[PDB]
Amino acid sequence: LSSSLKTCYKYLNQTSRSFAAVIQALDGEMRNAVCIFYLVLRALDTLEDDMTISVEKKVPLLHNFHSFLYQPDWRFMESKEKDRQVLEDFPTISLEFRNLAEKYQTVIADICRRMGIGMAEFLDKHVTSEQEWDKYCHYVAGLVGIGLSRLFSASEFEDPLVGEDTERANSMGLFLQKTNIIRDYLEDQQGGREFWPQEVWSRYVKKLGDFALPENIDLAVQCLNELITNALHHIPDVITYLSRLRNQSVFNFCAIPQVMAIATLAACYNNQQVFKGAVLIRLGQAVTLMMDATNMPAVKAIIYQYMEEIYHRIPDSNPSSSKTRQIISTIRTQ
Amino acid sequence: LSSSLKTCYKYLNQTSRSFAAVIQALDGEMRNAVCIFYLVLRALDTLEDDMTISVEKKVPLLHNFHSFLYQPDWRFMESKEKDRQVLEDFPTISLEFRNLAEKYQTVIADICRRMGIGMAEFLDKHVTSEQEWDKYCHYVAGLVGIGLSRLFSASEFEDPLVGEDTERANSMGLFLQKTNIIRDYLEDQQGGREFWPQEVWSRYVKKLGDFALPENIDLAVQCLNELITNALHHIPDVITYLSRLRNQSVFNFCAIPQVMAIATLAACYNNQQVFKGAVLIRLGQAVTLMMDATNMPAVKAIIYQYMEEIYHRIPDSNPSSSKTRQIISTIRTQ
Amino acid sequence: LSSSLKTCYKYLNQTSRSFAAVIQALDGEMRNAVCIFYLVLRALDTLEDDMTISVEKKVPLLHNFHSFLYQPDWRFMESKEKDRQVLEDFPTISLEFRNLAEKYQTVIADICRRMGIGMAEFLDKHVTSEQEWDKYCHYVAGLVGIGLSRLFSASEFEDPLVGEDTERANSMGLFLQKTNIIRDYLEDQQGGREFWPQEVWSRYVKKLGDFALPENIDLAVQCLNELITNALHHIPDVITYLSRLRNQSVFNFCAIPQVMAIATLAACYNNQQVFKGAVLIRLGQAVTLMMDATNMPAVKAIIYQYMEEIYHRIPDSNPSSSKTRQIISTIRTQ
Amino acid sequence: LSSSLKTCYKYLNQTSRSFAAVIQALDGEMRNAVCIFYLVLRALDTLEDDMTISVEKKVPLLHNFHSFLYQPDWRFMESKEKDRQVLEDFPTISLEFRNLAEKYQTVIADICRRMGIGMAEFLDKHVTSEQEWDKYCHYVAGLVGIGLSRLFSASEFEDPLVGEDTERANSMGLFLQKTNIIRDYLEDQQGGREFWPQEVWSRYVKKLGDFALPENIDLAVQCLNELITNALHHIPDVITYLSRLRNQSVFNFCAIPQVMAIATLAACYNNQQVFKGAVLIRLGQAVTLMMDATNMPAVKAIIYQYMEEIYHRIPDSNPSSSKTRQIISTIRTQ
Amino acid sequence: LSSSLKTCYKYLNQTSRSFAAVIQALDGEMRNAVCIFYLVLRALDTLEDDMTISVEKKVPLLHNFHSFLYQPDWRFMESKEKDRQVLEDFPTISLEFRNLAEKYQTVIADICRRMGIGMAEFLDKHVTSEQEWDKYCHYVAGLVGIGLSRLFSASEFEDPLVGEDTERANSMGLFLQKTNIIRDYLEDQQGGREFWPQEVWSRYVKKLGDFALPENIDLAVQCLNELITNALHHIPDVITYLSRLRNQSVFNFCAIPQVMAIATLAACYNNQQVFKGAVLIRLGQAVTLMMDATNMPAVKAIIYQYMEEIYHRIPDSNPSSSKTRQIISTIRTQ
Amino acid sequence: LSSSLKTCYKYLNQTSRSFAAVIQALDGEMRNAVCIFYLVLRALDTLEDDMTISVEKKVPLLHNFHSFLYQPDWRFMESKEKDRQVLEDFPTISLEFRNLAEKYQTVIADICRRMGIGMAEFLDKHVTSEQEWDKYCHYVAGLVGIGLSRLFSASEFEDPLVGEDTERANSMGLFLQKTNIIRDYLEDQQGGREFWPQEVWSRYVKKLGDFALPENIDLAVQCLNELITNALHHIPDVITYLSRLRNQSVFNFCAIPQVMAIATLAACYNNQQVFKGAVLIRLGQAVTLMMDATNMPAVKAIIYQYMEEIYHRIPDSNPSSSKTRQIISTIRTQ
Ligand SMILES: CCCCCCCCCCCCCCC[n+]1ccn(CC(P(=O)([O-])O)P(=O)(O)O)c1
Repeated sequence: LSSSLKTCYKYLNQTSRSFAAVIQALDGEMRNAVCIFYLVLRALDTLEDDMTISVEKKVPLLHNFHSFLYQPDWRFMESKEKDRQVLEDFPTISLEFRNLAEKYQTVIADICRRMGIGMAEFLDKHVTSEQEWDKYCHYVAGLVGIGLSRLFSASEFEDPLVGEDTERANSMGLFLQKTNIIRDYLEDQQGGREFWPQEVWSRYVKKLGDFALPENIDLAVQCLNELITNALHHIPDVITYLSRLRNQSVFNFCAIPQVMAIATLAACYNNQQVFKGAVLIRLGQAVTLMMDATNMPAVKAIIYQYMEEIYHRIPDSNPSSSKTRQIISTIRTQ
Repeated sequence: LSSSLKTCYKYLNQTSRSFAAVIQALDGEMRNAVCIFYLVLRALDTLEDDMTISVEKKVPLLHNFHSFLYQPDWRFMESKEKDRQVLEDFPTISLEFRNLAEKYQTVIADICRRMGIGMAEFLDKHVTSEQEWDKYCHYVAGLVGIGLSRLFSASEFEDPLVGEDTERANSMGLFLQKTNIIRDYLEDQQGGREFWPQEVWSRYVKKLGDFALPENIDLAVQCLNELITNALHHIPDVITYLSRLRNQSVFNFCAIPQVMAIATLAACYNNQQVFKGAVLIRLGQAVTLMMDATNMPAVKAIIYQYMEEIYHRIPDSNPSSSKTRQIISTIRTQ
Repeated sequence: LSSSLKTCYKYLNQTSRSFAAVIQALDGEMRNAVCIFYLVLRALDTLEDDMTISVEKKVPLLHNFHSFLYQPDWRFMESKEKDRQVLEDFPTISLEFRNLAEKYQTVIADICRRMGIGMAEFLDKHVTSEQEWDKYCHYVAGLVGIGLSRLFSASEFEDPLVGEDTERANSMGLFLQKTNIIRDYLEDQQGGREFWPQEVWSRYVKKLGDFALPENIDLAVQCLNELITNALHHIPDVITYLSRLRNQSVFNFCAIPQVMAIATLAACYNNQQVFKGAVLIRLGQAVTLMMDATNMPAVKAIIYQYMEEIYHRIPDSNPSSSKTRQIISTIRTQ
Repeated sequence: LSSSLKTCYKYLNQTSRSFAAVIQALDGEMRNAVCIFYLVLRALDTLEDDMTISVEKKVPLLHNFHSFLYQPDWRFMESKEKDRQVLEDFPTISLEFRNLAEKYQTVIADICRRMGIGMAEFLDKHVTSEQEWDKYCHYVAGLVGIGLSRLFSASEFEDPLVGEDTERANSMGLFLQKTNIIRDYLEDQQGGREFWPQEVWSRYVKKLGDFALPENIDLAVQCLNELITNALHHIPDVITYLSRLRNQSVFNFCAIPQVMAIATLAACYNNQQVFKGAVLIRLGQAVTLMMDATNMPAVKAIIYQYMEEIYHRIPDSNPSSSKTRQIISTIRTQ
Repeated sequence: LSSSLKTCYKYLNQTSRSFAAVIQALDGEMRNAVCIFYLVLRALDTLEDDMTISVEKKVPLLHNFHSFLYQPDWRFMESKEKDRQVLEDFPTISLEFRNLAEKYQTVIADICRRMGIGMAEFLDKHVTSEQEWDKYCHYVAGLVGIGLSRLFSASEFEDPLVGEDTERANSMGLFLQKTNIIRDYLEDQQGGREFWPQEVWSRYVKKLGDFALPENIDLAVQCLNELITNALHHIPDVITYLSRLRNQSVFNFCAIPQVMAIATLAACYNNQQVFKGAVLIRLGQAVTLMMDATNMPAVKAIIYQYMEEIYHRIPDSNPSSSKTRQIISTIRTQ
Repeated sequence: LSSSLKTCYKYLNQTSRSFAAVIQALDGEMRNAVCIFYLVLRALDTLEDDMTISVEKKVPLLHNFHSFLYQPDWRFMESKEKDRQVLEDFPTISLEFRNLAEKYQTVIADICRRMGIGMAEFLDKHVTSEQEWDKYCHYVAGLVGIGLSRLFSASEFEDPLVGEDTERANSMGLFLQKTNIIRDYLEDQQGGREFWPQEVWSRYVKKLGDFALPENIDLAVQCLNELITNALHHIPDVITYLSRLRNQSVFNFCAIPQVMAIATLAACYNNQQVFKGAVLIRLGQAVTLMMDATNMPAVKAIIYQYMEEIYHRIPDSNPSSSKTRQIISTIRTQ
């Protein structure tokens, strides 16, 4: 019941409007491990996002972030971002980090190290090919899924096979990040950041920003549907990853965010609203409301319902119509 | 791998308004077995329903349908029903049927044979007695529950007792079938098919179509309550059946349809809209919304809530009022 | 089987709108045991409630109620309350009480005895201190939690610890009761009933009724918030209690009311609507929408989420602001 | 049940003294899949062994054997080997192969195609280098390990990783094959078959048959120990492979053979009786006789005790003594 | 620790040749329940066995044995059997029986009653048709299986489905009983007791005692193999019954005896020794003596192995050979 | 990987005839922790036993042994014992010890400290009372069980209760040490050492060494039986301890030696061989022959059968006859 740990859960709730609850619901040692992992990841992400920090100053910070975890007094006072508090009071967070069992520390520091290098690499450039999209998503989210999987296994609450399957753990992260990148197009435009793959949107317009102009709305939706179709390809891996889980607290923690991401894609599919503001992630059909997302068979059913939601709205004229039906067919059939 | 299996799942979603998701969520071997079972039954159902097929031409098709499963090139191209695609492209479906392990084919083929016999038997006669209504329901639904039960046991996902207790399995089908027949009175009136037992409505009117007349509305609702009261007698068997299930995916699959059926009966009870149009399923109490139908105790609770919802709505002036309380009381006291 | 037992379940459904279904869903012997316990408490409640019964007659009735359970012919025919049926036909209920395994009777009678004495003590007084608030809530709710817990442990469907930790079981009762009391301020005002602790509301207004006056709305809300903060202190115990349960039917029974209570407090916090009418229970958002209260990890998540709903609304000007943050912060870190 | 499948199990029992029982004990789908896989591999092996078949007829037979699985009428009547029954009645076996799920079919056919290629390649030569020894074992045993692993994963009874980690699957086969080869030195000599690596035995004598001549025993045993030391290098992979298994029926199936092999290498190590007759696989040690190979920890314990048994009888004078100690040191230290 | 209970365990060990250990290994309350259930059955059987008792005197005893359990001072002193101590000191046994939970007492008392009735029924008549052989075994062993099954369920260490499946529990018993009878032809000979079905042996010789004559050895062995073939038909039910079990202590208790029975039938098939004195229980193979009978897959492999020992030694010239192969084939393929 | 860690396991295998394999099969960090713990204990043991070390020089070594763990270059070169290279190359061991986590280091050092003190104490005296026999066993074995139990709990592979209940953990050690002391009477004697309690043997002979004399064989066996009977009293604690373990690798590690000790007692009971040569463990029985020692119920069964092996061999005239029967009865009854 330390004051520093108290402060960490206070920061967790300040920064994680929607993950805090499921994290705090994790069994035993996973609870603190994941909470701290989230805080350090949040601090690292804040550094990356801060555009008042020059690239030459930022690179060292991203590269060396993992080592600060072991520097009791290290902190950063120049952030202007909204979640700067975890940076300004990082010693409180790093202290609890050093309080975690060594097995968790090793995993957390390793992920931070690798993520730092990955974030620095993409600072100067924009994502070009879809292969580079996967790479960038791997760095900022896939590594998180891998790190979490190792924490689950290290804790013994999940089978060691969970932490060992880096491929599907990576896909878990890729699906959430691609979804968020899809949904946040407009929010990111006004932020001066570009995440949509250039080799994909350049086939529709000259400037990614063009998707924001009312006269390019049809071309925007086509590209939107193409990127969503791309993201849906990770669902098989997601289902496979979730099917392996055996601990209920872990299952809830992993399954819920994925289903919310799926609901989000279904809501954004062929939706002009994506380019005019926030998308109305609305209700589902009477089968989704007779079963929640806390057991695998139910999670599958919920996922399939969302898939038919997209399937039924696929325009024949859409350049990606066949591939969209294809991946959904694959998900349905398995 | 199989592009034909994908087509089958495509058909499953085109023909199943709400079962596709839970069927696709079934564990291992049961997934394909139930998908294909559903499809052949749909094709058979389509033949029965087609009124452009004279009775003389139709009987041999119903009788030999179970054998067509082994005729690679067999198909039917003269149907005008909306699900005619499963008949026209039946070879794709029967191919996947022949790919199922033989122990599943045996079960499916047997139900198809027995169902053909029964459907043919009822082509030239309406349903008269209540015992005849059970007879018909057994033929088109009861056997499906028995078939599914034998598949569950043969797959070893459920206890051998599940497939052996043909009575409880039959009841699962009877409950759903009667519920739909009750609900679709009006829709069947325009289609020109009568399912409500003659011995029951013949005491309220001279022509089953009379309930359509807004002047006999009160007489209609009375008959409605009597049949609903009839259906409620299957519930104790449904509870017994569901309480023996141990596989979560099977449980979700079996429970949800039963719960949806019960909600429907509650919505239709002493409801006049049944004869004027679409009956809107009304939400449940605060407790039911707190739980989904995925664990036995929760399913019991949801079922009891729907019972009490019908109970405090029983008019003393209803000729069945006494019988309704009786069965509902028997359901409550176990 | 017996007509008296069904009569009991008929009464349960008439007098127990909120617990009937979950009680009937309980495993084995707990079913009848809790059904009867609820019926006898219902009768006791009805007597205490009935204002046409003189204090002279009521005191002896409350003190000796537990003994009526042993007198085969005892009944009361002078109640003017809606649920009087349980008093007039008490013989039927007492008969079933005597048919319960002796161990269950020991618990029900002991609770009725102590509850009667507690209710009699509060006939000629309102609630003064917060200490008297706990005392009162223990008499009408805490003891119920303790009795139920002892029944669970007696049935062996739960471990002995459940029935042994009376403090935690008591806390389950206090949380629900304080929540209802906070919620029903206005209704209880239009009923001449006072439950808000005078030692608390007197620090805001001269009379409790004043809170119903528009010019006092601000003081009323401050008081509302202080009491709510008081209620939140029982949450650690609620969590400890629920986390020890192992039976699904018992878990559904215990968890749902708690979640609904937390939701209520979340919706009532800093809400002026409490003093103008009945407050609309806000809906859970994001994670809470994808999970039901049927497994412990999910319930924790639901609870933590509603806690943040309150935390996000705490205005710095509120006099209890710091205390509200503190207890919540404690709930999060445990 | 089908008569052909019953016939397949009849052949399984005829051709597999040991494996038959553990194969029949495999859960669900793996039962028939492994039974059929074993039989076709038996038929292929029977053709590869038949020396009466002119290589002008043999190579195409081994190369195309995989294609015969799809030819209903194919069979081979010109064999005099003892298991010629599976060749003469191949249609019965291939029929059942075509009855297995497609996902198993592709695995079996693919392995048979590749094994066929490899067997034909080694028909005109003996093993030269140790690298050719691994290649040879890969073709006749390694591929079987890889095939079964793909069947285990496809059945979902084992993790996706079991099927993917082909290196480990390969090692399972290499270890059993090398073991049998080392142990069957004489039987091969009194048969005209040369399997021991040439580049290895040549450094000891001029002709492999020389190890049979009593005056070369000192060199024979020396060569024996080198080969054994070579095989021990697979044990680390065997432990890793076995450690991933989670299905008891599969574990029994996979573990038992490995333990018997390891025990064999223990009995043959530095034992000149290998060149005189048949070696007697004694019994476990004080501890090995207290545990069976049905759980991973026990299997590890058993493996270690055998390793230590070899470590003890290691001559300081033996040329491979240093290596033999190194490999064992690595195995016992993880 | 009760001294009467200690005495009961002293008797259990005295009256139990091979199963006292596994009974004492049973978890929790099953421990004493089964120990006492075995002692009372022991007494009940010792009564029927005693010939110094008249038929008209024995009948009432057997009929009321179940009632003696509730008569503290009841005891039989005129018996001169091997285990007469359980009769002379029955009060000690009944006392402990009366200390068992009522749920266990009901089961045990019920079985004794039904058993007593059945036993008396065969006091004057022999075993004629196999139909009657099953009726007999059902009374003296079959019912014991049902009893044990209900105790497992009542204790809750095993799923209620275990006690529910009376048919496979009955088979468990018939298999052991038929086995022992087959094995004890000689002992039952020097006792004047005939158990082999009349219709079966009479069809070989006119005097069932003939088989004790060297001149009818071949006539004998034939009848032997025929009866053994008869018993083998129970293996599918034994396998199915054992497969349902989930408790380890229950599994060891149920499986060990079944395996020993199978090993006995194996040793007795086509064996003259059966008519010359007790038979030896030969060795098995490594792929079993490397795994105890403590996990279902291992039990299956062990069973399948014994099935082969029978099959390999079936004489073409035996009148039942085809049927023997038939049932073994069915066991192998299922 | 670690050269020093490999050398460590090399010594573990040289100095541990019966623990190396089960130790190397321990999960996660228990593997190295236990390895090191066993190595340091072996070193401490090698010092106590070396008689080339004057008592005045031994006490300091024993008392400060625990401190040598933190002295990188401490070692011993004057030992003449066989396991002496664990002291000469002790820094290698101390190095790995310091590589372990603190929680593990804390435990080992604590036990090494407490053990050194105890050993030092019995350097001049011999065991007099049975009470001193326990104390002695406590210092050389009981503490080992406690240390190991605390290591299991710290690693968290087992619950806290394992390390807390020092009593049961102590018994585990006493049963093993007493069993070894009983078994090794002779070589201990031919080595000039005395461990049998004088208050027990002095009732039989004038000098413990007299049991080596042929003429005292009968008296030696009587004493042997009295000591064995004493050891048997720890069996209840052994079963309790084992029945609380939850990790398979931990269970195997703990159960195998105990079952080995029990078998040893059963073989030494009333056996003159104990005073002449070596006692060959006459294996278990045919019921426990189908059971290994890797699951609790089987372990119980194996233990109960060995108890009966002893029970049936108890001589009526043996002075401890009653005591032996008494404790065996207690074990049967629980
Ligand atoms: C086993 C499943 C694992 C899924 C892992 C998905 C990882 C997705 C990237 C997470 C990177 C760590 C957090 C970096 C800071 N960050 C940015 C956004 N967020 C999410 C927060 P938000 O943007 O909404 O303020 P919230 O939705 O949790 O409240 C957190």
